[PDB]
Amino acid sequence: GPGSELPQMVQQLNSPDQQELQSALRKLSQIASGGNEQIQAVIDAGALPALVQLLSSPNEQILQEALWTLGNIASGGNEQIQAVIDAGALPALVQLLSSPNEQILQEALWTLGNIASGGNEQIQAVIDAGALPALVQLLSSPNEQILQEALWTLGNIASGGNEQIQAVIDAGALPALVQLLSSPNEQILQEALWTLGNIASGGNEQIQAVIDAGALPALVQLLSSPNEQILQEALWTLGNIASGGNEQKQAVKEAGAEPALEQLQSSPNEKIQKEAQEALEKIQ
Repeated sequence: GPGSELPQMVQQLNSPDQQELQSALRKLSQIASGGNEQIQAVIDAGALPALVQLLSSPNEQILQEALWTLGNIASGGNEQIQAVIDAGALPALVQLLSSPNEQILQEALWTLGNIASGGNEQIQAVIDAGALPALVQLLSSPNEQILQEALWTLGNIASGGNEQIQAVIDAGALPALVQLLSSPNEQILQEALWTLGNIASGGNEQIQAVIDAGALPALVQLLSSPNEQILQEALWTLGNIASGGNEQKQAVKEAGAEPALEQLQSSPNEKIQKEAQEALEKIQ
């Protein structure tokens, strides 16, 4: 676009009129969706403060589009995620989790999910800003797109270190996640299994928490899914749980995993057939 495109957009973020504001937001989103180097160009131009400022907008539309812009920036490398955090976006994003506006909620979850796709300490900034209780509550949303986006944010957080895992457990996520294992929405099963498997990649007592929330029978049932991608996430999760100690192993046996796993030997998908064998030996 023109060589002077970026400074002009950044200056329009301080425009009195909504029409000019929205054009700058659409354009900055478009630039920031073209890879890390273009995101950094946007950051170096000074966009973050006016974007954060706009999270306090009275206007539904701008807030939504500002969130989307910020979301795109946070999809960059760790350095770029940290710049979003350093610009003070978190306290406002966390407040926006109590919003009853669905598009706003969806774009705030997206941004926080991206931030949580970072290093362990940007995961921890999200936790320290108080995001978890609200996030967990949204696993109960009737609106499956809010729900999908909350699960993806929790999953990213659960993919951190063991204290990240622990914080997810202490925020009360296990019962709502185990519940979502009954979901016939495949993207929700996929995200909930992935989140459970991340939590199950922790210590033994973290695995035991997953066991005690009653995950195993639904997990074993999902070994019969005709959807290969759900089959794949369930195996991976069950795989992580079987990687614990003796009583974690013992619980998976008790849950009937064995003929589900044997029955997966006859599978066409060699990745599936191998992993299946691996969890089979991997108990006892």
